[PDB]
Amino acid sequence: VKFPIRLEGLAFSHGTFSSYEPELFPGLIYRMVKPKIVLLIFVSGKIVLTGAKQREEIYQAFEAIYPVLSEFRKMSGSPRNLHLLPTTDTYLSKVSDDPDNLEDVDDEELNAHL
DNA sequence: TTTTCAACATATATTAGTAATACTTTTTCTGAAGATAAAATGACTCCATGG
Repeated sequence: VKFPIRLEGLAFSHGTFSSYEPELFPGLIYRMVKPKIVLLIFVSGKIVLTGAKQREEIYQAFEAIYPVLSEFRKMSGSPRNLHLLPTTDTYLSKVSDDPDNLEDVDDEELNAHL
């Protein structure tokens, strides 16, 4: 997010959905059930997000929680559209789903990988 | 020489999927004086044979 984040009050507020342990690991652990993703948090605002099977769920959680990020700040802005890029199944379809299509997608380098 | 850097690296935590092994647990599951008595003491007697 390119701005600092105060975690000590973050979990102290959201620790129902969050956890913060100074000893083990520097940042904060966040638990979101809706959708179900764990959000790994730091001081600088660099946020690592996983525990998701779906690309859309990422921007879902990141989106919904970003107002919590703007909530806790010390002294971008516009989400634009919630979903911009094509869905996941589009890029899954960009590759042949048929189990028997291989030699067509064979890189020809695997012919050299023997 | 010493100090600051740096730097290298490596855990550290998440979320998975396995799969397999090893490893701890847990949960069965058994292998003070004067009555009261108990017994040893002893006499009594039934009852044995024999001259």
